Amino acid sequence: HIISPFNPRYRAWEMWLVLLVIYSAWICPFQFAFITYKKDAIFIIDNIVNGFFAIDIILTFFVAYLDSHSYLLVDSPKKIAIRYLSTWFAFDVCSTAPFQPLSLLFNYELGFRILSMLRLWRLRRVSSLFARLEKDIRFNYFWIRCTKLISVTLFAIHCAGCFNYLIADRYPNPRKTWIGAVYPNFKEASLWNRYVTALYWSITTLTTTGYGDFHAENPREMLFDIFFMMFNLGLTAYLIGNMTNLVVHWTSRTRTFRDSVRAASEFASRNQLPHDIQDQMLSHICLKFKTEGLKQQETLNNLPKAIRSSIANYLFFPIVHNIYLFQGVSRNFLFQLVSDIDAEYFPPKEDIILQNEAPTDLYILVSGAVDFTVYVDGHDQFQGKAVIGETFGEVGVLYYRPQPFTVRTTELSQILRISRTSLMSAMHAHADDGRVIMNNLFMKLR
Amino acid sequence: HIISPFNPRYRAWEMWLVLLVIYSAWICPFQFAFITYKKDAIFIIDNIVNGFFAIDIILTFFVAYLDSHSYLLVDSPKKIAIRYLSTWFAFDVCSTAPFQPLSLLFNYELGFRILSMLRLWRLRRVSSLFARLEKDIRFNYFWIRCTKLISVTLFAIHCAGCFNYLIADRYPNPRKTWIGAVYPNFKEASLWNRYVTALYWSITTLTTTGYGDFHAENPREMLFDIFFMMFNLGLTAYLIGNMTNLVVHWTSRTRTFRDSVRAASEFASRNQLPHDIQDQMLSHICLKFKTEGLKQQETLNNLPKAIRSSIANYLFFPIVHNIYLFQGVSRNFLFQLVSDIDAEYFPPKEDIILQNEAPTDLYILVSGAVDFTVYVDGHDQFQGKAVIGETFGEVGVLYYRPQPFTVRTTELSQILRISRTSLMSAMHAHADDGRVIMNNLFMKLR
Amino acid sequence: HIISPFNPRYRAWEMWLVLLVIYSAWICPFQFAFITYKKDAIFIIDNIVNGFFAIDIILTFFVAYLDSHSYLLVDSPKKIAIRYLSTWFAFDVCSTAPFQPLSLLFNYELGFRILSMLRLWRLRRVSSLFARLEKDIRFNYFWIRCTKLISVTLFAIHCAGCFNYLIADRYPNPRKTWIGAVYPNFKEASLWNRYVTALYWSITTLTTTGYGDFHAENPREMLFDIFFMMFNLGLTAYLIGNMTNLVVHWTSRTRTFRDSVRAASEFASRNQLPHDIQDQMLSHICLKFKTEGLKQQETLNNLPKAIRSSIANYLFFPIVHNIYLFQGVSRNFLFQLVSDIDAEYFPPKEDIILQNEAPTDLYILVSGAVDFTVYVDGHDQFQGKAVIGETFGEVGVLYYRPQPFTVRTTELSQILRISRTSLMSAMHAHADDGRVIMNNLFMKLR
Amino acid sequence: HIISPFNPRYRAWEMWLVLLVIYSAWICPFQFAFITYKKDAIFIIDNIVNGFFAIDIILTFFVAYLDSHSYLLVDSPKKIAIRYLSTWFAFDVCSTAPFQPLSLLFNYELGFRILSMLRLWRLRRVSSLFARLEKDIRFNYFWIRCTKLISVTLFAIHCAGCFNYLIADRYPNPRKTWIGAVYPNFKEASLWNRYVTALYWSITTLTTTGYGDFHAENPREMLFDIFFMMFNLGLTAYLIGNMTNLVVHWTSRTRTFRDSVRAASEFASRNQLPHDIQDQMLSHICLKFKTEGLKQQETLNNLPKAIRSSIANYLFFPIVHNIYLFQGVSRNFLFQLVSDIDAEYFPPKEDIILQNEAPTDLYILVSGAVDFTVYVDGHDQFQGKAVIGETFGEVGVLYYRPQPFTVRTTELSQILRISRTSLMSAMHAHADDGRVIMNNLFMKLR
Ligand SMILES: CCCCCCCCCCCCCC(=O)O[C@@H](COC(=O)CCCCCCCC)COP(=O)(O)O
Ligand SMILES: CCCCCCCCCCCCCC(=O)O[C@@H](COC(=O)CCCCCCCC)COP(=O)(O)O
Ligand SMILES: CCCCCCCCCCCCCC(=O)O[C@@H](COC(=O)CCCCCCCC)COP(=O)(O)O
Ligand SMILES: CCCCCCCCCCCCCC(=O)O[C@@H](COC(=O)CCCCCCCC)COP(=O)(O)O
Ligand SMILES: CC(C)CCC[C@@H](C)[C@H]1CC[C@H]2[C@@H]3CC[C@@H]4C[C@@H](O)CC[C@]4(C)[C@H]3CC[C@]12C
Ligand SMILES: CC(C)CCC[C@@H](C)[C@H]1CC[C@H]2[C@@H]3CC[C@@H]4C[C@@H](O)CC[C@]4(C)[C@H]3CC[C@]12C
Ligand SMILES: CC(C)CCC[C@@H](C)[C@H]1CC[C@H]2[C@@H]3CC[C@@H]4C[C@@H](O)CC[C@]4(C)[C@H]3CC[C@]12C
Ligand SMILES: CC(C)CCC[C@@H](C)[C@H]1CC[C@H]2[C@@H]3CC[C@@H]4C[C@@H](O)CC[C@]4(C)[C@H]3CC[C@]12C
Repeated sequence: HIISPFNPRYRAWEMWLVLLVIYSAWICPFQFAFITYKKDAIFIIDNIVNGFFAIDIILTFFVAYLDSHSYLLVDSPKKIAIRYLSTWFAFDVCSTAPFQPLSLLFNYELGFRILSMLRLWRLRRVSSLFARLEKDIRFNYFWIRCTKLISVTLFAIHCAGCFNYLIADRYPNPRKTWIGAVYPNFKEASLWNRYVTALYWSITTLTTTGYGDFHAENPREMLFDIFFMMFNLGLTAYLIGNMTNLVVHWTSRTRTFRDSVRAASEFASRNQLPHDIQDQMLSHICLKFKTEGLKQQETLNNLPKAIRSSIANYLFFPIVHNIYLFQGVSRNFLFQLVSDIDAEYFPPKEDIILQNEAPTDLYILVSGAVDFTVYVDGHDQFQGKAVIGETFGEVGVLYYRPQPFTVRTTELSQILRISRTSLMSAMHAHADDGRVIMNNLFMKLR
Repeated sequence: HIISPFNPRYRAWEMWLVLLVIYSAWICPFQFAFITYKKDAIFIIDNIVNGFFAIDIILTFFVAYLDSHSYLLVDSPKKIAIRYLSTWFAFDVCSTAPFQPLSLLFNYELGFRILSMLRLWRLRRVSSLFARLEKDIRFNYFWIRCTKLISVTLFAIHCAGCFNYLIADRYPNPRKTWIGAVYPNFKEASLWNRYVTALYWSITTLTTTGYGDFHAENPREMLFDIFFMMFNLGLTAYLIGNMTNLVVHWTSRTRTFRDSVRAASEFASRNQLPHDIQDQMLSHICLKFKTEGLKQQETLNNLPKAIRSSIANYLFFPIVHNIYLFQGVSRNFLFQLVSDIDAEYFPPKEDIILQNEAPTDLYILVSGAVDFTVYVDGHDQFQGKAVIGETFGEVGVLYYRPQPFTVRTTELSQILRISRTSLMSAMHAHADDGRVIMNNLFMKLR
Repeated sequence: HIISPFNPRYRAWEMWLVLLVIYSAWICPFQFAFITYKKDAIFIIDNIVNGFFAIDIILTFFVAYLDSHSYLLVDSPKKIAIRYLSTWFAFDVCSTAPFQPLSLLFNYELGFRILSMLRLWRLRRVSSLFARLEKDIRFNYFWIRCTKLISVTLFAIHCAGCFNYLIADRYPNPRKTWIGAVYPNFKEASLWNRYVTALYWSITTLTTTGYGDFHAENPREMLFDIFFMMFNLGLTAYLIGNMTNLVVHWTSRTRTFRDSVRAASEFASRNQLPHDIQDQMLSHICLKFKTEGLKQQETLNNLPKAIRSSIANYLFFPIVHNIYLFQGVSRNFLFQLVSDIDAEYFPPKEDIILQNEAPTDLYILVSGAVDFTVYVDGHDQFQGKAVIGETFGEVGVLYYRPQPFTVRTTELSQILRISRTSLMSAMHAHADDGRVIMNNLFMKLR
Repeated sequence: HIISPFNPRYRAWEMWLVLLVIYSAWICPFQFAFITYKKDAIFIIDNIVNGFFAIDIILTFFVAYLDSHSYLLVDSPKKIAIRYLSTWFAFDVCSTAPFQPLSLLFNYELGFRILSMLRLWRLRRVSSLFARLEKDIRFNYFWIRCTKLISVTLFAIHCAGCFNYLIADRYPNPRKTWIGAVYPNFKEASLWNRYVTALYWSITTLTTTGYGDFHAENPREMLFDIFFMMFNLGLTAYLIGNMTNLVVHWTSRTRTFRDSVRAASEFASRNQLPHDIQDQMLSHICLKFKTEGLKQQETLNNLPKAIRSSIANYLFFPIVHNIYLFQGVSRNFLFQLVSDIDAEYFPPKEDIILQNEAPTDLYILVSGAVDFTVYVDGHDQFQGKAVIGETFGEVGVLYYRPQPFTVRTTELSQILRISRTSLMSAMHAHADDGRVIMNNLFMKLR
């Protein structure tokens, strides 16, 4: 018996009202200044529009809302009328109520047009849409906000141009007005010439060009220009502020990358490192930026540490499920195993593990070739290998001994890292470490 | 015997002085240029205003202040005169002292008007108010500062317009001035036409429109325009800077939210997660933003860790006071218990606790339904439940064993979390853990 | 059989195309408005340019690209045509296709010039270059982006000026146009005068000056100015946003330094420290800023903790290799030793180690003199020394006893710091600590 | 034999050169356009200025500099000539060399004035001063940078005005120039009228007003305005960027404070806390902001942890030196004791320690009254006290028992905090804890 605020009916009703509001807001100054009122072909359409909003006044009592403290619903139509009658009812029933149609049919005009300028309270619904669409996900945020600013700027042009043409009509002596002193016969021309002339006056003093045509002579008009140029100063400052937000935010990523590269280059050229350490640092920052892992670190560390477990369970479980070491290790162990795996990504020709380094982490390959050569003991050649899926670092499992070989990449790779302390934290989950240790003993003895 | 600076008398005295300062600052250029001086109907009011400030000069010796290093008072009127006589006394006694009323009554004028332009030192009190109202809590900060800028801009318009009308009066050959070459008979017109014309000239070169009327011909006036247009360049840059602060600060929250959603969507569409993990991540960020917990985390972690204990004592003590487990647990234990409770809030249909997960935390419900179904062992159906107040996670109290069921939400909930390490930290507070363990044994055996 | 996208041939082919695109984009409005078409001396060059792009349409099928998910190559020409035929093929084959040369040779003009305005789709390659050069390392980032903005601004001036000269030619009554009412005989003048006049009109309404010459009289031209002044408002806001990024980013370092100095001075002058502690704090921040160690800390702590080991191995191994203590300590121990050394840098006259201070760290000198004097026990003189390479702090190795002397610098120095906990972490690497302890015993006994 | 770069002689020599450079840069356009050259009264002064710079060319070989990698000196005049002859020698010896005085005395002019426009290379010294004064401590940073921008803007006005007056002189037909069509007789007027007119033209198109006087008619002049208005667009954007930095940086502190208060108020009014917890949170943030402890925390935690020990040794040693507990505790213990003391500051009426709270820290008063009342057991009244210097929290030294009383402030205080873990860390420093424990036993037994 109560209409939910997420039906397909009510949302299409709102968007039909939004098109109707845009119609009313475009007509109202153009009706206020140029055209007369006694003819009725637009009077019909205005009365129909007032009928639609009078229907909406009734129908907003049947609609549920979303409360702030308790969520997802408010029903039982008490407190709905308390919400609607306190916040938005008074100005809506002032705006919806016809006054010109009663003045026309009762006895009878300028004081009745000002009562028709209250139709602009209907323009809150456009603000409610541009509040919804920023916060909705499935839209470009830097498109909606510039659309909002273009809407406000175009409406300021329109309303100011029509009000100045009004104050040019109502004044005796057509000469010494802004349009009279240039065109001496202007009331006999069409609507398109007068409307384009008013619009052209208004935009040359909004966008602060100000050629020198169409300046003011009438002192009341000379008074209107003071308030309009104050308003244009304020709005132009606001517009430059929004475009500064769009430019600062659109290019933050590339600027932060170039900061990191400048800092690495100053640190390198200060201490005079030869070539190799420079190329390692700069290529490693280039491949941190091509796979943008900084936002990955932040947004993974903002997750509630169970959804990241389901992420790693999707990504790395069939890779860890088939290794040299793990054979029969009881997948209910693997669910608690997988969730601490921290992926990584590595440049080519970066010496990963050097000879006689004290061990720190397991390096399961997921892709990419690896080339191992003797370091210090062997001047050149020798042997060293590992292929997709084939782990290494299995010396420092429990042997606690340094790595035999050198580890230099050939083509780029993706290397998982279950480190030493993570392994020793996995040690207390016993009765399945026996299978791992049997795989170690039968692995190395063969 | 010494007036405190927080009485209701002295604050109303200051605000009466602020209205008097605004009066003096509006009159002084308008008196300096347009009107004469020999008539006395405003001379009376100016002498009365000088009387009020001469009273304030005496009365500021009886008032205490707030020192910088030691707080809350300085009394004993030594060092009050040392403060007042060193900082603000000289220019105040130069501004308050009448010079035109002595020139009028002594013997007698342009050199005496410049001595009346020193009345603008009285305008420090408006700066002191706009320093107080930013730092006071009970006002909108983005309203006060724009009011300050509108005040400075309007006063610049006013003073520049009146000074240019002065330099147009004092020059012989009324033609070849800015107002003379357009209106040849301008000294015979009223005050309102000349004042609106001067104001209209001034605003078309402050807001950089510059139509082309009212340009300068007199070379001294052509010299005045150089300094005024330098000043307008500086002030327009300052105004755009302040509106850039208001726009960058007004929309930081929505922009940060949309950053987080873009980063989550790039991380999802890079690694090709199917649907479910995308919808979990995006709905969890949407419900971190509807209940803005990031500012909560920051401002709770900036608190001195006793007021947050009183906060949690108000919020969660009658909820934890009535549980399945806790029955008679001696509320002086509960005061030390409650202060480490970390609240949270959760989306619907997010799988909270999965089957055979190694346990991490207690999950006391505070609201919201919970639905538990068999995971892996059971393909569908089965049973699992918990209602408002009914805790779960009571397996991993001391049993150290994985959870039996799956835990999927149905409608959204608020779930407290006293985690495993927090429980084991609460273990050393003994002689009341016996009641908890008896409640465990009689709880599970039934 | 497939051309790689990193050959020297294909890159020079692209840059030749970029010069050809700049040629076409400069000619096309200037051809559209001023000159005729029936003559053929430029028609030849345009057909040759269309030939070059028709060659490029074929040749872009033989070129490999870089995929997003898997890197470094895509070969095997399937999916290359799927990439090229879906993204960029349609508008390229619309732009490359000649239509004016077919209109000239088939039967025959304004509707055929608009088909020649589709040559501006060729201007995507300039956007691809200005996307590459920001992300490439070996270029100044704040030079490329301002070059991009100057390019867009100059092209807007050019195209708007030529389009307004077109709409001034095509209108009957040469008077009441923008160039007709000032120059009554303008079609008989040269190209340079008309082109400079159109360019001069366009820039006085792009850069919002607007003198007052050359305003519009024709109502269709009065309509064109509305769209052009809207566009200029948008572009001027965008340009101010980019220069705000350049100014905020160019002076962040000096502003952060001056923040730190202001905060230290307020903390000093609040609590009334006499002189010495002020000069120590301020000179220490000055020598943190002359050797900018903050970016060093950040970019070293962002490194993957093996490249920083190779850095410290290059920088400090021949310094630690020759000390009082270390003599025969088996350089495979030294590789694991060096990587935890944290360098530092110190002001002169800063008291480094005071008398009877509980010990914290080893202080190996690398440069700079050190002067030690008796503290408290000795009023003045006494003795204390250490020279380049000569360590101190060797009391608190295992003696766990306070330092004997005071340590005040004379000229500035660079002092390594292997602290107490780092030494005790190095203790478990035994069978070579015996040599260190023998060097201690024979060191102190002599 | 080598002049140090920090003598009082050489710095005064540099500042005399800076005044001479400002003289040359102001004269050179004004000499280039207005005045003739054959008279000699300024020719003398120009030759003298060239003599001063020819002396400086020699004298810059005797001066030491500061190297980048090794600091504080470079002597031994090899590599000084390598620095000076590579970087700055060529353009200095081109600028210093006279060419007009040789043209005047050799045989003989426009091509020789362009050789005199190379005197503007001498203007690097003003850039070196405005690089030094930002980085020097004893100057306001937001004053120097705005002075730099005003200098560049005024010089742009000056040079552009004089160059346009040149291009107005050199053209035949004095009518159809910018100054000719308004003043038909302008070459017969003085210097002040022509100079003010050129300056007034230049500033109305720098500050984008553009009245409508003084527009261009000569096509070469119409070409000059294009480059000058491009330059003014660029410079106006740069100026707005710098004022945006000054406004964003000048009001960051108050804006951050108001952020914290808004976040605390939203967190309070969301969860509906009654009054007391709101007033505690808001008054505690107000007294974190009146004594700005956030910058204190940052800049103390950036210190090298020995200077902060000397700070706490100056601030708190004679306060801790005289307590209830500590009597004879051997001040060489006190030097290691003091350095971990963390000061704090507290609002009035904030309940500091509640009844039956598990203890956390010692609370030595340094000022401010304290009032203790019974909590829960006692409804009202009771007793509780502590005065300046009199510690409390001495229950939980080793008794590990909750506090007896409640602790509510009356007037604001400053309370040191040596916490529980800091005390237990001080426990291993024995052979003087016996005196503390004797003071405990004789303290409580009395
Ligand atoms: C041709 C006819 C077209 C008709 C269709 C157009 C009708 C759309 C109408 C939408 C209206 C809602 C837009 C809104 O809500 O107003 C923004 C605020 O506007 C300002 O800047 C006002 C600064 C004033 C300048 C100071 C005055 C100086 C004294 C919110 O911006 P926010 O900060 O994002 O919330
Ligand atoms: C019609 C009559 C109305 C009379 C009533 C109005 C009188 C009110 C008067 C209030 C005055 C106090 C306002 C203040 O203190 O001046 C702000 C600073 O102003 C600037 O921008 C000055 C930039 C100059 C531009 C460079 C010059 C270029 C060479 C502080 O701003 P802050 O940074 O927030 O401290
Ligand atoms: C004399 C002849 C010279 C011819 C040579 C010049 C041709 C070069 C041509 C390069 C073009 C690529 C440059 C680009 O891509 O367009 C930037 C975007 O431009 C804007 O600002 C457009 C704002 C519109 C204002 C709103 C309109 C208001 C309704 C990207 O900027 P981004 O943000 O960095 O990506
Ligand atoms: C009346 C006679 C007075 C004579 C005395 C004055 C002589 C002083 C002369 C000082 C000069 C050094 C100042 C400097 O170095 O130039 C700043 C940079 O200037 C710009 O903005 C240039 C933007 C160009 C706009 C693009 C052009 C668009 C195509 C550095 O600013 P920075 O970023 O802080 O380094
Ligand atoms: C002189 C002339 C330029 C005046 C134009 C000013 C407009 C910018 C004014 C006229 C009516 C105003 C609207 C009417 C009230 C609206 C409801 C409010 O919840 C949001 C702002 C809201 C949408 C206003 C925005 C600003 C408007 C559109
Ligand atoms: C050419 C014309 C536009 C000059 C107007 C400049 C004004 C903006 C000047 C005139 C007098 C100045 C005021 C007088 C001194 C005031 C005391 C000081 O503690 C705060 C600034 C303070 C309030 C000044 C602000 C700027 C004012 C109001
Ligand atoms: C009224 C007149 C000023 C219009 C000029 C507008 C120009 C600024 C428009 C005209 C053609 C447009 C270009 C054509 C399409 C181009 C491909 C796109 O991938 C990047 C933008 C891209 C390069 C456009 C940038 C903006 C241009 C250059
Ligand atoms: C059209 C007219 C407005 C041209 C004026 C442009 C000035 C802004 C140019 C003219 C000469 C230029 C100066 C000459 C070279 C100087 C050395 C360099 O290390 C710093 C910039 C440096 C100081 C330049 C700054 C910009 C100046 C002062």
